[PDB]
Amino acid sequence: NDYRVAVFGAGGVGKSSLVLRFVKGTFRESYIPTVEDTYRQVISCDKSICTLQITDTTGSHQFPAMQRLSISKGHAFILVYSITSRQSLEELKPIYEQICEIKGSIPIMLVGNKCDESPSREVQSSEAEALARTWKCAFMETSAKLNHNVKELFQELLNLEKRRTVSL
Ligand SMILES: Nc1nc2c(ncn2[C@@H]2O[C@H](COP(=O)(O)OP(=O)(O)O)[C@@H](O)[C@H]2O)c(=O)[nH]1
Ligand SMILES: [Mg+2]
Repeated sequence: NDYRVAVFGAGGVGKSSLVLRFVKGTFRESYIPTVEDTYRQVISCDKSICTLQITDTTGSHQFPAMQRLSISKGHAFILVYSITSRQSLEELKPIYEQICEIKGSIPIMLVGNKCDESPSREVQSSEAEALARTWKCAFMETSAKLNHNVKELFQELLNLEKRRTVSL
């Protein structure tokens, strides 16, 4: 019916911004906290058309049940951190663990956002690449602000899907 992608990460890393750049083409400098939003986009699925549903989650820890349900229903996951915050990278570890616990063949992308702020970088790409290796997932850096690697993010994620032929 649909192909479901969920986006996780700490508050302020750019989850909403990556999703909005991809789906709507827009960017805002203002921070607007999210509870849980979803967006649909028409994509190709096998020799037919379906929707991609993207779930933009919260970085609040106050909704653990909601977060577990979002993991359960997702087909593919994007784990976002900010290259300017080592703490935001560390905060993805428990999320990765919950995906493994609940899912027990799953596209997963580790994404270092805000790569336009390389001068204030705290997480070197080499370190995030090492983590992605241990997690056996893909890695890339993005900038929602610059529209750097935003289309590529979703293209690469759907290309990792081998249980279904999904593309943009
Ligand atoms: N410099 C820069 N700022 C960004 C980027 N992506 C998001 N932001 C900003 O970071 C703040 C949090 O973005 P938001 O999308 O709401 O993050 P979320 O809390 O993870 O959903 C906002 O002020 C955005 O303008 C980016 O790629 N570069
Ligand atoms: Mg948000």
